[PDB]
Amino acid sequence: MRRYEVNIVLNPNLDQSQLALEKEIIQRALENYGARVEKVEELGLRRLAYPIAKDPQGYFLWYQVEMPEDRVNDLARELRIRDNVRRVMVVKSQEPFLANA
Amino acid sequence: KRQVASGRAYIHASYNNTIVTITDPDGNPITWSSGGVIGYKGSRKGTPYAAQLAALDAAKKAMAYGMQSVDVIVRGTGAGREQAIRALQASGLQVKSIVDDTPVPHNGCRPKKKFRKAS
Amino acid sequence: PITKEEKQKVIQEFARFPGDTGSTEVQVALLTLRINRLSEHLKVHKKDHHSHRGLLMMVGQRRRLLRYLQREDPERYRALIEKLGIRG
Amino acid sequence: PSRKAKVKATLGEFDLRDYRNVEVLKRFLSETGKILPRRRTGLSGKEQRILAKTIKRARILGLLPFTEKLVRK
Amino acid sequence: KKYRPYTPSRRQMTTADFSGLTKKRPEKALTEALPKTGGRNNRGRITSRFIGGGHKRLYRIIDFKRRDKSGVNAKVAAIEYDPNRSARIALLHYADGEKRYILAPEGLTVGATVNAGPEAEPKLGNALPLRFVPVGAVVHALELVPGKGAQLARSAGTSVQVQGKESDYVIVRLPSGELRRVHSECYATIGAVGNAEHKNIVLGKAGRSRWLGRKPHQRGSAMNPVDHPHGGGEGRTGAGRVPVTPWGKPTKGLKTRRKRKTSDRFIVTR
RNA sequence: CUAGACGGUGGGAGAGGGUGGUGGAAUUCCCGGAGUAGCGGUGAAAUGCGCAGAUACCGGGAGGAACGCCGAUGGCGAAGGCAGCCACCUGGUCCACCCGUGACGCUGAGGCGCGAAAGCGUGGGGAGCAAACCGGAUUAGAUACCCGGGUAGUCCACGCCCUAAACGAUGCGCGCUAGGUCUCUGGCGGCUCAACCGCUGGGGGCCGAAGCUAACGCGUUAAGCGCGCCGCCUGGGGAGU
Repeated sequence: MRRYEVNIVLNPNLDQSQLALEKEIIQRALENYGARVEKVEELGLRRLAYPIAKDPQGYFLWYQVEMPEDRVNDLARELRIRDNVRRVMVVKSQEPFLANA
Repeated sequence: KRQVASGRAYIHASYNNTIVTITDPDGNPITWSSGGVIGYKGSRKGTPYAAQLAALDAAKKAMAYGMQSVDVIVRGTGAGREQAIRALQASGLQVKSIVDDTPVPHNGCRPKKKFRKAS
Repeated sequence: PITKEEKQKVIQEFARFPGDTGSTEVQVALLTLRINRLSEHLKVHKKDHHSHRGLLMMVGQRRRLLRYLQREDPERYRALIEKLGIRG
Repeated sequence: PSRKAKVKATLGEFDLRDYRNVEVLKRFLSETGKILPRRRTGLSGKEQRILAKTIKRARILGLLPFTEKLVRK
Repeated sequence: KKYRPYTPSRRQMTTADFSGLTKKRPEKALTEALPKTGGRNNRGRITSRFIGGGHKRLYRIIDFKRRDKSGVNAKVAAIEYDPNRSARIALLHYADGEKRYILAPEGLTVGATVNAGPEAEPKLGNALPLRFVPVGAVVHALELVPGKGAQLARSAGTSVQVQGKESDYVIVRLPSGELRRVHSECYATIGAVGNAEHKNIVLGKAGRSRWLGRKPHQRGSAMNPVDHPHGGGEGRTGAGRVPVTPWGKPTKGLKTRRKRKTSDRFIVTR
């Protein structure tokens, strides 16, 4: 396992209740997932660009962790499969690049 | 049944021919007009004269339900929008934007036999 | 990480004098030893020609040190042959 | 010959990766969707090689469409 | 010289041409029972269909999937080919009351888990409501019956992609009938086929199956002046787009209207 | 003994490759919608679709295949060949800090690999277009060039040939001989100039004394000076018989 970086998005139409439940399912993946956890910040809410899902609006979040390579091909699918999550991007972070800084 | 007066028009353009669209503030069209209506397509159409007599027919079934203010945008590359220009304020209408764009596949498909290489 | 991390064990175990940085014990071994995760590039990536020939430069060394260990000191010869066999 | 306004990398509080406080991805970016070649890119090209995907994420991520609008093409 | 595995496709030997059969199997003793059953070939004071109809009947037995569940924990281990068609048929397990043949994705050695429970396991599973289709891989257990659920019994295809989610609630494609969005509200077992192509895989010659299960046919044109026109020339056929008793050899369409296929359009085949 | 070859650290570069979800301007169309008389396409026209609602216009939909902008003297790349997000795996490549093994190597009809588009087969597949075939139409004549359709095909797996204005038409490798014009790229950092600068290396278009051809011209990536070895040519045709 190594340092990563994932971002998940889904159905914001539901109130904060049924909109932040999947987070729970991620918590179980933070401690009960072989290693442990890392850091976490939240974009909060930044409008996309063009309309999708028949709506130019939405709600957002973001994360960053470390997890077992094996459970990866199921960790993100775990929620991406349903009509909820529809876009995910896991990225082994470690030493990217900076705009001269 | 609208009588909104302040409407738009999904103007367009193409090589062989050209067809202007006149819709409402959100999309639903109305009818259609052109210059190549009467005998003017084979070799005749080779000139903007088609785009010329395009408003001299639309006004018939358009400037009837109270419409003297239309949005204006350029779409597609036509054989001669030049004449179509005469259909400007010269027909008692109105203008809006100077926008002039036209879609094109960034190689998204297979055009004709030739379409690449430089020099 | 791919540098000499794995090679660390090949220092107090499969090597010559304290600090063997380039003996047979730590030479062609790394090649075959790499095969473990090398053939792993065969699940898919079977078209990754930009790496398949990257091994063509070891086709020789793999069986280059021959007329030097069998034709003299059998030690550096059958040093670990009975651990990889010959001609598959 | 001739160019436009002086564009490059004055400030530096930003970053060609951080999204929480995006800036240059908007300001110094083209007023169109066209991936900055080298001229109008402002910077140059090296900070654009990978930059392309750094911002392209926005596309698939809905954060950005395809391109913008202009005039006279 | 391609698929998995052993096809007796003898490239011209001795009265045994390019065959094509079986695979692996743990080989089971023999089936414990086979409820109801009965037979085959003919029926209703008459006969019907003069194509195929050998000796060996039955063996197939029912395969009621999941009518209940609520909590089971199974395991899976053995397996056994059996129904009329070469298609294997799984072997299930549990320990509660009945067995019910169950389906079979791809083959397994000695392990698995199984749960058959709404939200259970990524791997092999069974019973669960229907909206559960993020990707929708190999099925091999589709079915149309509310309380019940079974359908297919063949090692051919068994893999359908699930559509979106709009009005009239319609989704899922089907084996070979292009574009026919079906209404849906049931289940299956979601799993592969095991030896896909293996379902119509060629045989050597003739005389060791067509009698031995089915029957000898490759005919046409009775040449029977009475109700069979085809037959009465120097050796040609001339005109007559007739099949038999003027049944229209060509398409001529057929069933339509119907319950369903009243909102299940697009069924055309190439 | 280390100049060569070889592996270590620390970083970086891209259209290198196999697999999996797909991002959207796409364009043929299925359907409803507004709902008129032509659309289309040539330098002049037409098979077609027209009075069944064609042309076009809003949406819901089926899909297959392609990947504009960046793109330019560009990069990857033995080479063929390759310019969408991310990931499992992986090839070749870069300097400084030398860590050491210590001649451990460059080539080589024969083979193994690659195997430009297309072409073979089994199953799949089908929007766009396309060999055969087929229309209006050139003209005397027109199985050309225009337009209009469409089958294998352009498409995934796997097994074939081994080919082309495949070209730096110049086989790999080493050392060497004025430089400059400019470009993608790594590194050490000069009164720490806060928009800089030198020095050093890999790839890449151009100019010239000189050497070289019979030239054009090669021109720092050498055809200038040699070498470690395989290749071919030896008057043309007929001849890849």
